[PDB]
Amino acid sequence: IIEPSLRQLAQKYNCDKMICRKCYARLHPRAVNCRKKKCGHTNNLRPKKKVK
Amino acid sequence: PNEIKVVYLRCTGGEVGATSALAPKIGPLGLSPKKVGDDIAKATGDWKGLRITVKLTIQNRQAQIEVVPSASALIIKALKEITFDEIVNIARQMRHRSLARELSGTIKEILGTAQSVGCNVDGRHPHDIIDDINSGAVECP
Amino acid sequence: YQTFQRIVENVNVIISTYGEGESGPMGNIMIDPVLGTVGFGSGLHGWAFTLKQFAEMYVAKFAERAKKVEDMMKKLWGDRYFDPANGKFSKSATSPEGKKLPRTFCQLILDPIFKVFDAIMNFKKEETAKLIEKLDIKLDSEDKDKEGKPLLKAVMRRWLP
Amino acid sequence: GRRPARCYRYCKNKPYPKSRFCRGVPDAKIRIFDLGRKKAKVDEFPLGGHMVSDEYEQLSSEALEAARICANKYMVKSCGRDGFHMRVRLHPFHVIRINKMGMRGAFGKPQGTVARVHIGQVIMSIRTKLQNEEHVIEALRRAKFKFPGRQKIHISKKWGFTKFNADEFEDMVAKKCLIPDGCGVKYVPSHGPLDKWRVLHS
Amino acid sequence: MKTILSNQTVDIPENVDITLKGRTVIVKGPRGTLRRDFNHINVELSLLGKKKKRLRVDKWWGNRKELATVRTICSHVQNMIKGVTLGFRYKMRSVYAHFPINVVIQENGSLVEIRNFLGEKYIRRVRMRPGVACSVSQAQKDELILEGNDIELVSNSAALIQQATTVKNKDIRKFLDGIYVSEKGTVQQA
Amino acid sequence: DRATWKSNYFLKIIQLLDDYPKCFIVGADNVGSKQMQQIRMSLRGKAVVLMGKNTMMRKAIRGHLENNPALEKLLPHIRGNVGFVFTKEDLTEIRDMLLANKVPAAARAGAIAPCEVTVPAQNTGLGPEKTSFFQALGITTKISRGTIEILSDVQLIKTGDKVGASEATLLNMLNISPFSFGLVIQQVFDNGSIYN
RNA sequence: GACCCCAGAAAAGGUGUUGGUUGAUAUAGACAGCAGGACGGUGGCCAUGGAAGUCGGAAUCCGCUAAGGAGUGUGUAACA
Ligand SMILES: [Mg+2]
Ligand SMILES: [Mg+2]
Ligand SMILES: [Mg+2]
Ligand SMILES: [Mg+2]
Ligand SMILES: [Zn+2]
Repeated sequence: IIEPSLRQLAQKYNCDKMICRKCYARLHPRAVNCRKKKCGHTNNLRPKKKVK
Repeated sequence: PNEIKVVYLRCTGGEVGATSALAPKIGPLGLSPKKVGDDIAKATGDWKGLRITVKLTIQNRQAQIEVVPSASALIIKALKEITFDEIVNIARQMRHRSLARELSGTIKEILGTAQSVGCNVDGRHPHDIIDDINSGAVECP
Repeated sequence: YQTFQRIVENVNVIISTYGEGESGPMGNIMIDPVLGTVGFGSGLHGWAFTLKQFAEMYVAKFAERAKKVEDMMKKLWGDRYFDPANGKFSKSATSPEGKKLPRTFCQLILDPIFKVFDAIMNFKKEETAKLIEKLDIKLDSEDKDKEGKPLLKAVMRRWLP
Repeated sequence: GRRPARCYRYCKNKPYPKSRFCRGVPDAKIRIFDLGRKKAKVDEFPLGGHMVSDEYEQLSSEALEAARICANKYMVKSCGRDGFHMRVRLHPFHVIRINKMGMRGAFGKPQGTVARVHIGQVIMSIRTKLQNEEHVIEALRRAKFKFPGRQKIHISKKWGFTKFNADEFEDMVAKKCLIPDGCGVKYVPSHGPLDKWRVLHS
Repeated sequence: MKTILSNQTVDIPENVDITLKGRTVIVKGPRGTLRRDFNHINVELSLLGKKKKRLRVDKWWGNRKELATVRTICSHVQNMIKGVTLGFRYKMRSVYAHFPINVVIQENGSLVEIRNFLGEKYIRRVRMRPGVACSVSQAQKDELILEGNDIELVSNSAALIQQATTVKNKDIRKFLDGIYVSEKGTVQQA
Repeated sequence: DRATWKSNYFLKIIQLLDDYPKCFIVGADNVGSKQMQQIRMSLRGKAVVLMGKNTMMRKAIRGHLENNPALEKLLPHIRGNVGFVFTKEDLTEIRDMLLANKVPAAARAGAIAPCEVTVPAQNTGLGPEKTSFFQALGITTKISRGTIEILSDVQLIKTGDKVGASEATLLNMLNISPFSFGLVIQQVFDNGSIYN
């Protein structure tokens, strides 16, 4: 029953992000390369899946 | 509201069907027609077109005048059973002529291109007509 | 008040769209707090109320008994506002000076309940004392010694069965 | 059922083709070497793209088949089923043996076929429309992952699969130094009988 | 490749006054003082005019790794300037699905008290950075106003509150509740 | 085709600006293409509306019109989203005819609202399934005659604020026209002259 | 990381930095940002339980145009 304006506010920090395909790292929505060296800064990124 | 205004459209025509028509889902909005109104709804919209025949219906208390918006592919498929050069011209005459048109060569081109699905005048697809538009290009006004 | 309005609106909208038997064969069926068809309370805490009891007691503190309380029944619900400093109702959303006032439902129904709940819940002993006599509720056994939520359990039940 | 390709990667065994001495050889995995429009004449496909392999290794027959399929799926999907012709320019002629389970009489029996490549040698060829160059490079780039070694993509200066350069191809065809038939062209030297010059050029 | 020189300049308003002690910038704006040393980098800092008061940094043979620090310093100095003329105010709302999040602001706005987060009995106490004061606003139903002069301290304290209310072992695409930064503005709105 | 198109626009602005001596400098505000589509048609009998990049205009009528000066006064005026309406008839008529051709624009989500609109207490006529929209904005509505009813007139949107996403769609269903605006003239031109 | 034999590594990746090749855009104002518009025939044809630009088979036009794909993705049962 969260009001939608605060609902979008929370999704900005919890849901709207990109995930590295090699190390599952949570990256900002505009990320093109993973920031972690454990995967070698791979560009294999995917959006975080929605609950819809 | 014009003593009734239940303007909604419907995408059936040709064969009456009635039950095969989507009218039961669209019936409650007017609350007038029901099954008897549906039967008279297809009566005038029986022929021309014999096809999808999308119509915009203006209400008449219980009756419903079935004026059909002259859709391009609707009239093209209705006429096609083929030159129809003058017939495509009259088909390009009665409809509203908005088209974001400027002249009569424009509408001859735009309506000419819409009928690519069902060819055009005898042995030529309706695109090589579009380039050299001179014959009757100003015959409507 | 908002969530109460949302629910009754949600109940009314679903009554009308499927209950096609509107004014006609059974008349108007939709529930309405002003009509008295909706009540508030909590079965766990054994206390409940509706707009009648508050309107009935406000007149008592204020045959013919029926007509006068149904008009105040109307005043309690809705967007009608009440000014405490003026000590009267008002349809304007703001006072003549410019002080916006609470609506009538929250002002004269919920405030005493909110005052009752907060006083007992926070163990403000003197406030419970002044409240019970201002509310004129009979004191039975086993509550003069037990405080807190069980006391709130008792005073609400006794005041509003 | 098949050993890793690393066991037969290197050309170290003195070419051993299927012959009257090497009998009982199983059939190679790759039987088709030309795909796409093998009938396009010479002109609609002037762009030729090659996969040259800069390593002296041998590629197996199943790898050649796998890369051919991989290039066919992409070229059909992107350029269309009729917009390209593919030619695998490698044939798995060398036969590799296996000594099945000690070292006495260790000469193995045939088990598969490989193709031996050199530093400069095309593995695959694609001819297509000119505007499909990016699609050809990508299709070759993907098929390169199916081979053990390192390979390069090269857009050849020659017209399609023809051995003559694309810039001068049109004008010798114009003056009839080349006549087109089939997928390629016929060179016409000016040193035959004169009657054959006059059935041409007329 | 080493550039001959990479430099850029920042303007200093009339009200705020900047003094230099080596690579240590001190700002004396109306809302207090801000001081920050930069001796971890090798640049030169200079005040240019006496009337327009321009602060200039140079790099003098840096590669692109340390060329990036020229505008990092100037951005920090601008943050110092804005922090002493307008201050930093980080409004942040508390969103909850079912359980209201009760925040109690203890002594002089330096300690905040997150009570009913997801209906747990554990009280979360987070201490604001020195020079950062948090408060409960009266304009909105539930949101924290933490103001200050240092953006690094104010934003870090806002991060302390946000990371304190983190849902564990649940689907965080649901259970979206917590306290998050809504807007980052200033004071005096000028 | 980029070089051809850019040159063609140079020819178009050249051979049309030679013909029409009267012009208005007109700004393209939040103006839909469909509603520009009809004004172009609506003025098609009287004038012609042409514009493009303001840099395109600036280089067009500064370097190729040394033959006919007095259009240099257009140079400091063609700024921002600006346009030319090229007319041959009297300026006053096409002025009010432009003002007469206004559009009842809807409310797009994210757009600012310079005008104030507030829904009164009337029977909307909408079915008993759209209550949840009035729930989202806090309007207390009980249904009468099988139709949604606004009990008391409630403020809808104030000037100079952001339209809510659920708010903007609500105005569409109510069919009530929100803030609406279209083509607006700024300056005028006739043989080296400027007015309001 | 650190020296023939030699005592340890591959395919494959990096928006970490350095050099190189090739191509392209850009005062007729690029790039990136912030802000507008992003239309009609046409809910284009055949498939349909409903497929309206976006599950698919094909076709790939016209007019207004500064420009707008008979559609890049999200989204819907379809819309929106
Ligand atoms: Mg093994
Ligand atoms: Mg050997
Ligand atoms: Mg910045
Ligand atoms: Mg779990
Ligand atoms: Zn990663």
